[PDB]
Amino acid sequence: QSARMTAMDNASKNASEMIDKLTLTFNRTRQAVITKELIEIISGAA
Amino acid sequence: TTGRIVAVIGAVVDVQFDEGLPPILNALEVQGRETRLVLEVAQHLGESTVRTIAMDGTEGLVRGQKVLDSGAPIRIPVGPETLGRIMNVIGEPIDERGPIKTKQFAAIHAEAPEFVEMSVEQEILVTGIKVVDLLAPYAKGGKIGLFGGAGVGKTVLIMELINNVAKAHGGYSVFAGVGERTREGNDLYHEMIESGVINLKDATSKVALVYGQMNEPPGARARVALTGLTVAEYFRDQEGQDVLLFIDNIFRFTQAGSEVSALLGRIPSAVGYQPTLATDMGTMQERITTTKKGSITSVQAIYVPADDLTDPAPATTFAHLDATTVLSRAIAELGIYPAVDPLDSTSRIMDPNIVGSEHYDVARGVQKILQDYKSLQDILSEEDKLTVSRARKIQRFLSQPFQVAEVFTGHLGKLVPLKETIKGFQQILAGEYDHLPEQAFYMVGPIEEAVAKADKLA
Amino acid sequence: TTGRIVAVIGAVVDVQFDEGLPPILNALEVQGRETRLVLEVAQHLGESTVRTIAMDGTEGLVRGQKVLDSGAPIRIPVGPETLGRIMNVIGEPIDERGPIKTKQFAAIHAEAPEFVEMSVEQEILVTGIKVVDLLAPYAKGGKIGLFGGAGVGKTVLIMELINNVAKAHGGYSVFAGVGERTREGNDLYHEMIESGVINLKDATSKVALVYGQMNEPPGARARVALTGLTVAEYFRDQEGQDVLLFIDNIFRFTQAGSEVSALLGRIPSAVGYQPTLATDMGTMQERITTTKKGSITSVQAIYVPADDLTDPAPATTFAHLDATTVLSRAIAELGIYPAVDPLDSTSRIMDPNIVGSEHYDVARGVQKILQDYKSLQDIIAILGMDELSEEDKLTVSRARKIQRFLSQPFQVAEVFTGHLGKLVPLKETIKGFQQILAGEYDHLPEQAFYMVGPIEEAVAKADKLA
Amino acid sequence: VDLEETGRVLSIGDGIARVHGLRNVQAEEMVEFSSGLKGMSLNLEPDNVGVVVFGNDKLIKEGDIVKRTGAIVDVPVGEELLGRVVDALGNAIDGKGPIGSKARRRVGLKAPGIIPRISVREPMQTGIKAVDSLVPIGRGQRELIIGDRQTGKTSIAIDTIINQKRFNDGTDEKKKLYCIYVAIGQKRSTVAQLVKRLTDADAMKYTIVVSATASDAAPLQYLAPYSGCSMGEYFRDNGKHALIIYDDLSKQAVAYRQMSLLLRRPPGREAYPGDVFYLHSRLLERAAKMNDAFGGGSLTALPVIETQAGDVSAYIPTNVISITDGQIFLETELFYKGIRPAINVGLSVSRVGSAAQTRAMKQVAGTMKLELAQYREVALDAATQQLLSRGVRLTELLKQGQYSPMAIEEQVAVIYAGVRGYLDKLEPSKITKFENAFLSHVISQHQALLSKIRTDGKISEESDAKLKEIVTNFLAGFEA
Repeated sequence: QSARMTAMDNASKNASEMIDKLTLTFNRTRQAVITKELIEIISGAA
Repeated sequence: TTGRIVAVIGAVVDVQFDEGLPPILNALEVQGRETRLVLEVAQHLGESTVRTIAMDGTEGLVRGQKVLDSGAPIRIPVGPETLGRIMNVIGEPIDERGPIKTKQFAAIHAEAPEFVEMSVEQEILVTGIKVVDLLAPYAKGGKIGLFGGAGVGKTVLIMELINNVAKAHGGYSVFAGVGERTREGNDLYHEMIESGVINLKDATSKVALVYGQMNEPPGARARVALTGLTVAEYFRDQEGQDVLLFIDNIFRFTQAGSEVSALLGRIPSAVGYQPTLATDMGTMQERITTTKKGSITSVQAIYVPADDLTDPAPATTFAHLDATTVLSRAIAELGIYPAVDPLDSTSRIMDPNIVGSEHYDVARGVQKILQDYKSLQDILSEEDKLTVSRARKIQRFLSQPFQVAEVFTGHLGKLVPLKETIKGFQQILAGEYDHLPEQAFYMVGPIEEAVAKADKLA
Repeated sequence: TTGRIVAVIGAVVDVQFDEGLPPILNALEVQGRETRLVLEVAQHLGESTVRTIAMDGTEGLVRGQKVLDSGAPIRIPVGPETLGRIMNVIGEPIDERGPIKTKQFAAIHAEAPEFVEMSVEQEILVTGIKVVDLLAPYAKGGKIGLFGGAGVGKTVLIMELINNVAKAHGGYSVFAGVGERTREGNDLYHEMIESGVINLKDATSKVALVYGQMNEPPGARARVALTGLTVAEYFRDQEGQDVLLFIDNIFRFTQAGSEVSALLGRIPSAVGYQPTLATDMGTMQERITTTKKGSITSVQAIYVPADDLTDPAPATTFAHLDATTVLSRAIAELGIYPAVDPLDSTSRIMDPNIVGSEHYDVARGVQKILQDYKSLQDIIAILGMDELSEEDKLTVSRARKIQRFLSQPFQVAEVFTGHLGKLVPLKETIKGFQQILAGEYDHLPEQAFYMVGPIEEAVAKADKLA
Repeated sequence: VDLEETGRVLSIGDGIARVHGLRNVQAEEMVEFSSGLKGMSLNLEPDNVGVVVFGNDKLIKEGDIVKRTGAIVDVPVGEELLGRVVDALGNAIDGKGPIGSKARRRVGLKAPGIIPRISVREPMQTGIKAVDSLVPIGRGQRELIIGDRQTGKTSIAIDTIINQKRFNDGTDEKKKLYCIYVAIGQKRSTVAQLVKRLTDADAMKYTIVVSATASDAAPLQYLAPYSGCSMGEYFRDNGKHALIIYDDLSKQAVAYRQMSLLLRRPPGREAYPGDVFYLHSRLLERAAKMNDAFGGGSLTALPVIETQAGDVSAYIPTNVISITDGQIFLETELFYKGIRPAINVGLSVSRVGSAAQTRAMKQVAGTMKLELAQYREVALDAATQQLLSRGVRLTELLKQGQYSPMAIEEQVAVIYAGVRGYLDKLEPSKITKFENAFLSHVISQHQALLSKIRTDGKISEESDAKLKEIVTNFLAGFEA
């Protein structure tokens, strides 16, 4: 019961750090997609 | 001199002048139209032609229609007579009360104060609100990001701020609705009348209203923050006041700038924003500051697109912010009002050097004990039990009855002086009132009322 | 005859000629400059006007300024007296040691060796670097590429290779600094004087230096690699000798091209690059090659923009290489140096018929265990190693030891590691990883395998711990 | 009328003025507008000149007269600028009157090549323990300060400036370090508060502040770093030593991106132009250490970059890392925990600074470097119990307040205690308190040892044995 309490505490912490890491990757990708689409539109118009 | 319209493409109008051309930013008046149509010069195209952005709709315009150069940028009424009134971006009354009879008018494009005019003095603008003053204090000349959507008591906080700054310091307020929903513009106006911050019968009004509504062209919504700024600048630079400026919404200021840039054919930057994103923001924000004459302090409601704090719009705005007020639904549902999250709201002037050593310690003590209470929520000893009951009494003493919510509730609203706030939370941390009950600390003003609430209810 | 400048924007200068128009690639000489300013003809625009690319700054140029046609492309000194010397893009001495009195000059534009000139010889070049020798060995006369994001270890690796290969090598070397740090050139030059591979008193120098660094405008950065190549081409062909060519950093060639392309008004390609990215790269890379006439062992450091290996610059570079060493920031941050990605570094000679079945089997065995460890990263990142089966725990423990045994102290990086540099014989590299895979050191702690040379050092290190 | 020396504005309204005439104007020549604004001749075309405007374009109209100055964009340089706050063009903005400078330098001058240089060898002392011990900076070096907003970036630069007072109060010009603080894109209030701080610390007298703030036109923000750099090169090339801070290059790049998109140049990553690397590369290359034949002077640079959420792998961050000679990385998580300065030791690097560290520091810091590298994986058996016990106390010695940068010998004394093992028996929570009590003791009592370490730049066996006794006898004296 102590070991499970321990391991799950650490797992929940690892999950937290992964959520942050993934959310950052998500948002960089989110911004990059918008920027890339716009650059293709601008290039076609010019 | 009189020019002629040579092009109309949506809210973009080109005008040819025979003699000297109107400089960029000059207001032009379109001749022969029912209401007033102002065109702001944006570019000199060459061949005696300027490109302008329209401040109202352009339907019905004919090529060759006469246009008058005013000789200056948009000029609006400035003075005491703006208080209690609603004007638009070009300074016209929109409250159907007649002309705004000021003895001065002022250009809405004005350079930010020069380096030599800067004040190095860091001063707390006392709001009289316990959550704000103690933990995330406002700085004179600073910018505060106001977070939270609706239903978290935003407008009541705004109205109490206006009420308190005028009552404590003697400084007036300016509200700029940038992309104001017309329905909500009406609601706010009538709520302000009910609270008493606007008085329609005498000259005691505490706010001047400037509205740039959503159904107005990009040019109007882009410039309305400047109009509000100009009204505020009068009270600072002519009357030596510490002025409050509300901007609701700063993102809609950015958005309108993006739309104007798009309409002028400027190539979009990252994420579709104007290439001038940072300078558009800077030339506006830098006018909000402490000078030798006084200060304009600004509370700016922040929308974060896609909940992405790294989005260019909020990222660029954050560079100019000195503090945050986070209004929370979780804090509201707990019955604590104002619904300000006491841990999420921060301030750059929360420093033992700027604010008192007594201010910093108590506030750090309140922060620690609220975080430690959340740590002990998961799970107590005699020391842990002592920290739990202290923190729960601190949660309640952060709540406050507002003067603005007096006719609605009946409960007497309170303005709490700074030192009364500090010593109130100081006497709870020391366990001096752990002898007394818990709910005696809920919805009171100065600590003397919490003692009396325990003296009466024993 | 004479031309007149009609337009200037950054590196791009338009010139109108009244009599006789210079062909594309000709070097033009701008009249009246304090230091030689060369314009290279890029296009004929029409109306007797050419579009050119400047080899130095264009500040101070005026419309109407006279320009002369040299009647040839940029020509540079080539031959034995380039050895020990430093030259710039246009073959000028930049070492304050006077004229480079070669007997011959060469144009910096030459056509690539033809298909008939190709050599199919594939012989291993042992580096003494464990990761490279084991998994993605270099070949003599082969094309080697070192891929890396900002700060991960490209230059340290190229410097270690100069330390490990050049001294064992019997021939000449050419180093081309392309869009990198000027102070890195100063370091290299003076270290070569100190060691004696450059001799200022005698004709015994074994290295020729060519530099066009990140202080230079883009025309210079785009052409300086060609200058370096031309110097090497001479030694390969007119001397039929084994040449080593080191380039730091070849990405800078393509980046410089992107800057000029923007000024030439081309419709841009993907990610804002020049539409000519691949052909420009091909015309340059195809000259960096061994031929039947002579050997060039080439090592090119390759910068990776925003760590993105799919960026058109690095992505197009891969197919120009016989061996690739791909560095990883994630690996560097774990403390593994050199920060080689063992599952993304390849070699054409990684073939049982070339390196022998033993070498091949151990290499593939190492890669299998590393890949098996990799595709458990998802579960490990969440729950840790303790949730895995005994089978998977065994593969994780060995893979982690292998990861560490792939790290190695470099003679060149002693200030940063704190350890004396190590060079490991190929047979010892094979044997060490063979023993780990066999489970011979399953009992030893992981840290024992970190930053050592041969496997015996990992044994000795573990003995001191327990 | 004089189409050779003068021109007329054809159009204006995208930060660029198109001007007819100016037939004799040079590429990159400064021109003067009727209104008094300055501009740079950027684009020489057959029928017009494209001019970048160093101010608000509201002040320029079609038909306005534009005049040649005959000079490639330049700025005043010299010692007259010390103690002054100037804009990007070098005009006084502090109301303190005329600046006497007679000489001028081109803002775009190319950095010295290979031969004029020599390896960095002289310490550029910050007075910040974490930096001077673990990330040492030499004179001539470029060292990036990088981190998220509000992580302590500017504070590193300010303490470094203030630190130089001890050398600048001397008479040996070779040991002195003249400072230049370039503010780009900042709030005017922030810069004002900055100069006030420098003035209070008596540091303003050897500092030049160049300021192009948030409300200044983008071309002024673009220019500011180059102008400041030229003011720095004055010292570099006069056989003296200057330090320049670019605060910050992220905002300069944003300003340049504005200019570039308005010029309709093709954008790439994050809509930045392809020459955004070169924008920073040509600038930072100019920080250099000169050989003795060139006077032996130096310019040291501390560029500042702001990251989003700790991401150093983004375009502009990686660009500048690929230019500078290492980085000091400030981390939000550390700053949040109260670790100040919030320097991530493991992620920070000095590529060339070890040769620019005193032997005295080289000694005690090399073993601290080792003892912290052995602590960054153990963070119980006795073998790892010592590695953890030492690492937490050493981490406590790396904490430091603002505005009191430390003498190198004072830094060597405090680090000496932790490395030799005079903090092991003391608890981690009381190390900070011990250090300040120990420092006042060595200053008041043992000036002879601190003076000797400072002069010799080394801890000899006599100095080591003498220092051994002092820390032992104070540790016994130190109670609570």
